[PDB]
Amino acid sequence: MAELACFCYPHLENDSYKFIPFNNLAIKAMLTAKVDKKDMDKFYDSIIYGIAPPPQFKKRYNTNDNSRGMNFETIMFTKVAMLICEALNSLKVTQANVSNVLSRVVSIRHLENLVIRKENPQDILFHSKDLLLKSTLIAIGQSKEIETTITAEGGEIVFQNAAFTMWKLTYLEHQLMPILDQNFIEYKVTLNEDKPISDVHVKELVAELRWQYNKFAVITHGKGHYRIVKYSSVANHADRVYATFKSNVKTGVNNDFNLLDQRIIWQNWYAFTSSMKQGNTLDVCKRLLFQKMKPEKNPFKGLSTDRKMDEVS
Amino acid sequence: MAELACFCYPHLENDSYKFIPFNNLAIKAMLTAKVDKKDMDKFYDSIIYGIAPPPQFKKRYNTNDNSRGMNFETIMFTKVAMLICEALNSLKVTQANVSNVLSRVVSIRHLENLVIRKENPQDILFHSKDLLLKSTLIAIGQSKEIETTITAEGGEIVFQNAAFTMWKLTYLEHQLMPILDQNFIEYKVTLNEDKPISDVHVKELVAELRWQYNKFAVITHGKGHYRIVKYSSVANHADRVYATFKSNVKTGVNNDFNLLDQRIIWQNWYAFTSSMKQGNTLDVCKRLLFQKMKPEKNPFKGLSTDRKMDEVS
Amino acid sequence: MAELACFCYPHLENDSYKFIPFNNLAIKAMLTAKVDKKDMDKFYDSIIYGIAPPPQFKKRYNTNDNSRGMNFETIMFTKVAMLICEALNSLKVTQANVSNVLSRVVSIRHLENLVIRKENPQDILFHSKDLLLKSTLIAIGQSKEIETTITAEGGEIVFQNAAFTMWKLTYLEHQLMPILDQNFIEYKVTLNEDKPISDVHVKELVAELRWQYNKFAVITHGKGHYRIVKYSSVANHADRVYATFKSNVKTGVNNDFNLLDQRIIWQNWYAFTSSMKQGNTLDVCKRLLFQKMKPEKNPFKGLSTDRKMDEVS
Amino acid sequence: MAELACFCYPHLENDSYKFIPFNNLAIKAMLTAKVDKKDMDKFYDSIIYGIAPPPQFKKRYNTNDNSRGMNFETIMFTKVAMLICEALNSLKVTQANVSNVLSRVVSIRHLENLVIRKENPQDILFHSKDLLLKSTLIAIGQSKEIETTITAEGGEIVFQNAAFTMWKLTYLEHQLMPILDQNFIEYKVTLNEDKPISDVHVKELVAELRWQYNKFAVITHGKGHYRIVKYSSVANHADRVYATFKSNVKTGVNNDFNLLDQRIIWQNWYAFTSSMKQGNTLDVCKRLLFQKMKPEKNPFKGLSTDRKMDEVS
Amino acid sequence: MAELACFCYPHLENDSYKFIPFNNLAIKAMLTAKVDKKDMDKFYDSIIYGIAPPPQFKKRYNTNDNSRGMNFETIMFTKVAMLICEALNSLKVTQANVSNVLSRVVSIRHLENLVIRKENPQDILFHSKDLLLKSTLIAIGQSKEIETTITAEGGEIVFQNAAFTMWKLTYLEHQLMPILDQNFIEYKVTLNEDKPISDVHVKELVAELRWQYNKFAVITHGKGHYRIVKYSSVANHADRVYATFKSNVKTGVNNDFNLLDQRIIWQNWYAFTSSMKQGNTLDVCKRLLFQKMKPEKNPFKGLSTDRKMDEVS
Amino acid sequence: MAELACFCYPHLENDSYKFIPFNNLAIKAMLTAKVDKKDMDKFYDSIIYGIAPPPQFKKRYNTNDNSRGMNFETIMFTKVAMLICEALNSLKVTQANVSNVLSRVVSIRHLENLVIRKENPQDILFHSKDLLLKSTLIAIGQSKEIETTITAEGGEIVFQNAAFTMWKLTYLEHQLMPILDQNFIEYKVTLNEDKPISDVHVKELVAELRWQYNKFAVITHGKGHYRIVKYSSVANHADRVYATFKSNVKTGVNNDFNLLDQRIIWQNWYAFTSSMKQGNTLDVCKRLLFQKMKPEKNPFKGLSTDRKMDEVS
Repeated sequence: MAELACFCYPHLENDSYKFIPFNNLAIKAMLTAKVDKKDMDKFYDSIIYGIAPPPQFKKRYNTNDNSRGMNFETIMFTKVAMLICEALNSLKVTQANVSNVLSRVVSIRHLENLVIRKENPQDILFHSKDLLLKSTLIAIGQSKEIETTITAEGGEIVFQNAAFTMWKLTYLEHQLMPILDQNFIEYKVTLNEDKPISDVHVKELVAELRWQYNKFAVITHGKGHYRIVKYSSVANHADRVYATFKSNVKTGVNNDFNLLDQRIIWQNWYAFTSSMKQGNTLDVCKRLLFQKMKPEKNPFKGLSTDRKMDEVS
Repeated sequence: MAELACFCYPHLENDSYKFIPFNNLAIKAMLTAKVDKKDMDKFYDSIIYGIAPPPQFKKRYNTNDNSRGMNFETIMFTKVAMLICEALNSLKVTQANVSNVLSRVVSIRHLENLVIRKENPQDILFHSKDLLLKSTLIAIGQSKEIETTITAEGGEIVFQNAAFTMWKLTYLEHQLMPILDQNFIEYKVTLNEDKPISDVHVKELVAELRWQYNKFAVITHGKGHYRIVKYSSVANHADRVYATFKSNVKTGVNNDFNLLDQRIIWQNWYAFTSSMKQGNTLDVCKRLLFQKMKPEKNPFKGLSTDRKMDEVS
Repeated sequence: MAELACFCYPHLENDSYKFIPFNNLAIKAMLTAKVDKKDMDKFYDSIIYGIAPPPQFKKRYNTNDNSRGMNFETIMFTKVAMLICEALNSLKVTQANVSNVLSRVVSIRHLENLVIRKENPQDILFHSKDLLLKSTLIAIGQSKEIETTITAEGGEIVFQNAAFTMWKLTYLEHQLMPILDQNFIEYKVTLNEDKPISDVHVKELVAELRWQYNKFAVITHGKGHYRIVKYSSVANHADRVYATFKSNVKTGVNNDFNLLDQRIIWQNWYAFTSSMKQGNTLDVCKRLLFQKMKPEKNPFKGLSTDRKMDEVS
Repeated sequence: MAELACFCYPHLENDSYKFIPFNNLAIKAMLTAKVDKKDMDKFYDSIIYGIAPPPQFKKRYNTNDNSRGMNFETIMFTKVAMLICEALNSLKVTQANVSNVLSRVVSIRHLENLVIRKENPQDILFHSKDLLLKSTLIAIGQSKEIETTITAEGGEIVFQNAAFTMWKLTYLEHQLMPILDQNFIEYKVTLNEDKPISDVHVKELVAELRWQYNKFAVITHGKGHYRIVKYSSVANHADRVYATFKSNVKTGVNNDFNLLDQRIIWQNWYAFTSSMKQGNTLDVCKRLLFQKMKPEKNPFKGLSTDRKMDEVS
Repeated sequence: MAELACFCYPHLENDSYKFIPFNNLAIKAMLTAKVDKKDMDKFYDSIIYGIAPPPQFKKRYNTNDNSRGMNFETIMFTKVAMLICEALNSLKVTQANVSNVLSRVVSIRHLENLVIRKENPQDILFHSKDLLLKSTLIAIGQSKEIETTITAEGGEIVFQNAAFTMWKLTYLEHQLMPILDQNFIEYKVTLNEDKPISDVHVKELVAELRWQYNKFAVITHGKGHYRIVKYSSVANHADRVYATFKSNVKTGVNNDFNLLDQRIIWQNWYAFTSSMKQGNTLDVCKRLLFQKMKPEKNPFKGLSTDRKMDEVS
Repeated sequence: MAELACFCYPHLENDSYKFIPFNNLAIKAMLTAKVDKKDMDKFYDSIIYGIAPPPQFKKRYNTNDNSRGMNFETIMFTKVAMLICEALNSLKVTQANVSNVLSRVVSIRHLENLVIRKENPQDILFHSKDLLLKSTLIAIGQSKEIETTITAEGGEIVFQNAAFTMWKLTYLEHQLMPILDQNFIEYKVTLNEDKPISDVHVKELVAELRWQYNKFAVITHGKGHYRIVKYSSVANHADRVYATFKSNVKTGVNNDFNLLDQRIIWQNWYAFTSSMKQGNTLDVCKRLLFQKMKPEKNPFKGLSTDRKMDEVS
């Protein structure tokens, strides 16, 4: 969850910027360097191991006194760095742009998962370079396309339907930047196709979530996919999503928010999400998250009893 | 889940029957003995290791070709055997009785759990011999008293209320006769007191079951406690409980069946249980288990939303 | 012991059906899919890992709740799948046929053993692709040829003669679909050549079986080889073989049954086998298995004493 | 299989010989001592660890260059030594006797097995000191009584009948003096009572040996028990038993030889044994072991088929 | 220490005999084959693993009941077999010869050691194919040349001089056919050149043997090298060497015996060796081994004191 | 090899000095204390763990920067300290004496060995408190008696005779203060009795040393026992022994030097030892150690050949 400039540096060679991966030992030398305030934002030169990241990004790397960062000495760091370089290098980047592109903060977990997909012979990304790139560009925030099943970050499939695919996010097992809270459990449901979805398929997906995931809120962060988070967490996803919309106060931050099927999404989340998409203060939105309601609680009232009955037999 | 005569043999000494534990090596010799059909029901004499169980009970002991029995060579076997002997010996048994008493088929798991309770200094049974005996006599089917929290078989407490105590049955981890199916999960809820229970406490217990155990049926086997079994199993608990009632065709089998709070017990189970307690064929009862219904589904309609809401905050 | 459609799917490419192996992850996604009754018999499309087997074949794959199936996540699964594909692909299959061919239920153990033979440099199948194919086609039930030593499924050789080869079936050690009963012991004797066999060689083979395998029945399942099963099992081999003959009630099921040398085969089995090959009910046949007899017990009366005498010296 | 003087030394104290165990370190010092030919037969005095065995018995103790002896540094050595001392000390021995008693060569294995019986709470010898002594005195050759089940050396019971008990000799697992040949397998059948034995019981025992031990000769060494040795060994048991009878050329060697039930014992062994008990040269006896015969091969002709038939069902 | 026909079989192909290595599995099948006395001397045909050695050579292969043979299932067996094949194949062998050549009994240890030399990049044999062959042909007894340092079997160098090289034979650590006696210790001294050796160099070598190997006899088996065996063994080397000379009773057994420097060789061994080389009975020779003498005990009387003195300083 | 005041401190209680063991933690606190030059020779007071040794003895305890000392945190330290206290406490010590007694430098190895003897039930010291004390007082230098077999420091017996006992000093394996040089090998020969020794016994002992220990010098340090040190070490034993005699320049240092049997002791050592015992400078003595000689080299000329001959047979 760091800046792209934490994995590579721009090198205007052969008439265009080609991004290059950092050596961890170079990062390690940087971490011990005495730097002037005037250069904290510049790429560092260890002499022995090549260029290192801007000293200001110190907090992004785990050290003897920092567990809030990433494990840049792992093999995964190199992999993810290369994964990023391969993507940014296909985007003939221009001078005035390199800066912004690299300051783009992205999800390292999302990147580690794609590396896990592409290195596996069974996964489609292993064979399609084109697919791997669309997927990476989406994750690097350098693409208009929305993430779907085919280009999903990955994880374990625990439910698949003609219209959806549910993945279990394996964050606890990550090498680069793992979730440290062992109580962590999160899933996401991606659309297999953006075309219309029958009520039949929605119903199936709503049933699986009601029976196998009763203790999980069904929300979304605006992109085109559902996020299955436990209720003890929604409040924070709220703060987070709102703060991102809040950053709309920056032209170019064109933020189309897609509040998915109102029959799938959790009632309160639909509320909170719409008040926000309308222009209300965090407090107005937030309150709707806690105000108990009643309606829209029976979109497909009866799904629960059915699955249960099927089990009985 | 074998006969009491599988752990000990009667010895009319010092003017009364005192029960004695078997040595596993004696059982082992028995298992290799060539016996006459006329003696399959008699206690066996190895010469080296004392008396062994009746050769007819061969199927009750695991061997190179039997995993349906118990692990009599474990330490737990001796413990459970002693636990039984200590109980039967406090019941000055008479001749005409020894036979019946020992043929009483009992739950070995229930017995292993009590051994686990009594050997632990923190558990009340460790200190009260009287309590340990009431508990054992209940489990040995030689007592009128109903099992309650204080005298429960044991397990892990995953919920306790002013009126109830929910235990997780640790059968997978048993030494003597473990459940072999790794998919096994079962809990039971015992009453802390037999006195009246407020709607407040029932409501709490119904809420915990609806949120933390949504995929479990809330039934009972007639005694005074609830059994939290997963729906994919109720059908068999049905066959089982009915066959036991079926054995009512044997005077002395006075079978008072207690179908606990209708607001707690699963709807269908209340149905199935009552048709049986009324005198209907298995088929009549059974059918009610699968016939979807509607009412009595809202005893405390709203519990679910509440817990969820509490989580959100 | 599953259908061929459990390891691969047909792909009519480059003007003919070429069979392709499944990825286990694709099988894994299938296992979580919600499918319509109308498609249970169709090949499944995970999106990430290619085509998966027909959802109806769910029971064929071990899962958290199934030990009756196979271990498709093992390396052996891929090997066996490839082994099958290599064979079916040499059989330019036509449309109307692909269906039937793939529904052919076969012995996975037989296939795992051939993989074990072909991967070993010392074994002839390692060097002869032609031999490996004859062997595989025999095992896949897509060949008229009978299995002989040269094309045997494999195992450990515990006796070899000018005319026969006895193998110990290593089923307990299999990776894909192992026999779970640790009491399992089975051997098979294959003919090194189909030409005539002298009384000298038969006698040797009958002696070895009488001395080293006294507790084993010498039977056959109709193909051209002997099966050394322990007597506590013949009854089931009976049910099995008969049910297969029973399936003769399906033209095309041309079932020539070869009841091998009457001096080698177990007396009762010769009986039971002939009554069946004559057209009698299971019960008529079956009874002959238990009816003690006398004659044909001295084909080479004296073999026993000889071996014993040789040992004494 | 060494002299009793290899485990203890006589100490005429408190007006009678009381035998004392050796310390292994004392034995170890002895093994390095330079001794005069005149003292090779005398008890050795290390100074640090007490009395050691007569230097002539050097070959009886394993060393860096001897695996033909015993492992006197094991705990079992002390145990067996004590076991012997406890027995010899109950036999108020007189001067002229100590010498002979200690020169008595005995079976160490037989002694290690009794230690294994007496140390086990389940075994009768653990509780009866009287029984343990009868057993030990029998094994030490200082008793007229014959060894029976109750006083058997021990082992694993693999068959028990109203009249017999079959034990598997665990020699490979011994600590003191183990059989080194991993191909070793031997059993012995002891009589539970010396009273008459019905044909019913003999028949059962003969059936078990014919089915479960077809590759074993049923012989005896003259005492009152059967020895189940594999045929590849009888020849040596022959040499051995004969050489012992040969030592009859020493008054006091009163050797009553009991050639057990002629229907149980192996035909040839009955022959060989009787020729010897008659006064013939080894060669005359020996020859009968290899001369194939016919009769007395059907004592209970039919036992074999029966067991087999029982298996089939 | 088996026949060459224990590692390979002749194959007259491409107009000349080319020797081929056995597969261990083929040897394993052979070991279970029932063969006619008429074929015990013929090459065996397993069907699955190629040709196997002549069944008469059964005793040469370790099995569950033979530790006197070799470990043919090891990797070393294949290596040694190849090592032999590479050598015999450079010797365009003729029909009438193949038989004799293969019946040549050779030292497996000697062969395993050469494999150890040739596989090591530091050793000269690794680089010179010519050298490796001279060495192998010497060891296979198909060469007139005498073994010297350059072509030595190998081992650890524990002393090297301008004229000699002393090796420690690592037999205990061998994979194919290790010495089983853990008390085993043997060395050999090879000549670096066959040219004359000054008294200076002989003296050095005699000093090293007197100080560092005082407990070892300095003998020779007739070839051109010394063997440092402990005195507790000379007696057997005597029997052995004599029996070999004894086999002189077979023209073609041209046995030139080289009894090396009389100042180096042990006095008695020089005696025993010369009586033999003269034509005396074993008994005449043998006696000289035990008859204490005096002279020739001071070839370089004083060597001992010198080394000692050098140590003191 | 430290001062006695390194293991205990004097406590004049109950009217006499009773010595008490140090706690290692107290020693550890001492090692960190800042002490005045005026108190380096005084007993230290940690407050938490009792009295500690005089800070001047710092070098005697191993630390992160000292491997020249002992391992006072081991269990052996406490044992040895107690062993010393038990001995000094039986010596009702007076004021003016405590000081000198405790400053007595002694061999820690010698003490660790006695602990090893007394803790072993097989060793005589385990049973005789009187013997253990004589032994300890000898080792503590607070006794006139000479060390003999019965009171030897201990080790492994590798040779015992009617007159002597040879021990292998196990210094490498010590816990408290081990010899760090892995090349270390030393033995000592103690007299079993101080009475006269026949030429027979001396001869045996001289033979064993000449054959089994040819590379060892046979010397002595003045006490009544031989020390078998390798020649590469005598030079230092020389420096050492002389420096001790040198300390004769201190009345009370009554140093009777016993230069044992001149036929046993090494020639040069007898020389060097006598020149010293005569009053010559180190240089005069020393030179005799290197001057090669001739006579007295044949005390029992012929021993060597004999042992060798015995081996040959």
